[PDB]
Amino acid sequence: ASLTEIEHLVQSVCKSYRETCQLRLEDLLRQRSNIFSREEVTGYQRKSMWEMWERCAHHLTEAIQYVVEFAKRLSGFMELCQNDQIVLLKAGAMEVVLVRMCRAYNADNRTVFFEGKYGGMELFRALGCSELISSIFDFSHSLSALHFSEDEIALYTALVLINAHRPGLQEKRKVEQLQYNLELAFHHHLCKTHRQSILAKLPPKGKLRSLCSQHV
Ligand SMILES: COc1ccc2c(n1)CCN(C(=O)[C@H]1C[C@@H](CC(=O)O)C1)[C@H]2C(=O)Nc1cc(F)c2c(c1)C=CC2(C)C
Repeated sequence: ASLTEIEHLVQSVCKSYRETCQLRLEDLLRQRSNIFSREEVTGYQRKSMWEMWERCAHHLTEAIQYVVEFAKRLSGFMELCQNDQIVLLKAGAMEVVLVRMCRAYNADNRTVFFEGKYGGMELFRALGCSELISSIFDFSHSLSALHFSEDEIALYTALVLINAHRPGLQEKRKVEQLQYNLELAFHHHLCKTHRQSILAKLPPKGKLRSLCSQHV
């Protein structure tokens, strides 16, 4: 792979992301002004934990399906073996969802997009786990600080998935091949866009995985 070939990979990954992002960035930002009323918030808080779990579990399952679609469209993911493809997605899909979530988070008012409008963390009071929820809001808030480009998310979340340190892989060498090219793609693009400053500020990939191991 030469350097013009790396730009095809970058473009490819950015378009796979564009297709599989579920929520359009334009739409998310326009909806920010559309925020749940105190009456509506109370409505959600009045609900059973069980109903909130079903709604949340539904919406996030859908979210995972979109990540799987993304992965399927990455160059050479489908060329991996079946066991490896599952290991990578089992370990990485939820992590990608958590990173993608920062686009739906408005740091001005500490709110997140949920069922058509923006709500604070008190929306999910019924679930009875503010530990998990504030820490999801905190993580989203810190990624908000970076003002991630769409392409930066695409490239970064591709590297979240394609990680040859996941235990269970049968073809480590094959997955390193992709990881290494994707790393070059990411680093190259950050040079092209004078955004090398963000490498020092991305969260550690240990800490991405530890907030999902606790999740479960
Ligand atoms: C990852 O990027 C994102 C970010 C937000 C959402 C999605 N994906 C998926 C779709 N989605 C929707 O609301 C759907 C649009 C559909 C049709 C409609 O009505 O427009 C309804 C969002 C969502 O699920 N919000 C959500 C869920 C959730 F579980 C939590 C939080 C927030 C914050 C704390 C927790 C409890 C973790």
